[PDB]
Amino acid sequence: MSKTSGLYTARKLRTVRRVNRWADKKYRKAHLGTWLKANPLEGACMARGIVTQKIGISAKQPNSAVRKAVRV
Amino acid sequence: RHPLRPDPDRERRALERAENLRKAAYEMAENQHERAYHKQSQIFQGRFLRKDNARCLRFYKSIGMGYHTPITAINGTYIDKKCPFTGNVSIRGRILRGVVHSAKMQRSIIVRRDYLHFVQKYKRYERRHKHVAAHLSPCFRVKEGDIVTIGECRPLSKTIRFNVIKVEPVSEAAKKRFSPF
Ligand SMILES: [K+]
Ligand SMILES: [K+]
Ligand SMILES: [K+]
Ligand SMILES: [K+]
Ligand SMILES: [K+]
Ligand SMILES: [K+]
Ligand SMILES: [K+]
Ligand SMILES: [K+]
Ligand SMILES: [K+]
Ligand SMILES: [K+]
Ligand SMILES: [K+]
Ligand SMILES: [K+]
Repeated sequence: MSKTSGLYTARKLRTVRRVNRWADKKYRKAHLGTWLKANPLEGACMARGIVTQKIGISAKQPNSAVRKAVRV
Repeated sequence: RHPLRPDPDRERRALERAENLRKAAYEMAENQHERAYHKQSQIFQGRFLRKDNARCLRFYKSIGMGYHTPITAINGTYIDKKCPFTGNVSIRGRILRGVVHSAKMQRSIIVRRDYLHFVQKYKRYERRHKHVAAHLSPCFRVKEGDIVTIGECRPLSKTIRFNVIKVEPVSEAAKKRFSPF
């Protein structure tokens, strides 16, 4: 039946779901813990810092512009 | 106790179990490998010198709950302070049944209890088991697979809180099944 049935298979049905849950990129990003470590804001809405420089950044292929930004 | 003692005429002869217990007691005195002399606390040890027979030489009791004393305990020669029939403990609390998982310890066995656990999300069950340590009096002998009934007592060691009070034999070389009961 491509999935196990039977009145005494709750343990298997739970193990399969626990294992295959990690295959989703959304769940893995939000639950693994590496993104929390690598996040510059450390899981916060906002953060304060001091400006170290002023810069201009080229746009991508179909557009043409110089966007204005700051290294913080 | 309304009725009083019907009449067999071999009773006093059949109390030769007195000399039986007496010579067992005198054999315990000769096994000089032991360090302590083992005896029941309910029994004087001056009753053995006497000859008029007028006083009992072994102590036993009933445990209640419709569980009768085995004759192997009444006519045995062993000493066990943890035996529920001839020792110094009592049965109260929960009474359970299980199967003998292991009988490798000294007057102690492991019992395997089986049960089901319902998981509602999946609408199904899983089979679960636990192990319980119990004390084994010499008045029973068991092997792996036999059904036993055990009853709760006071703490007796780091892991034991139960005592074997009934045995249902199971033949060797039979298919082992879940067998919850
Ligand atoms: K499929
Ligand atoms: K499927
Ligand atoms: K499957
Ligand atoms: K089934
Ligand atoms: K799956
Ligand atoms: K005893
Ligand atoms: K059950
Ligand atoms: K359960
Ligand atoms: K199961
Ligand atoms: K102990
Ligand atoms: K112990
Ligand atoms: K099974």
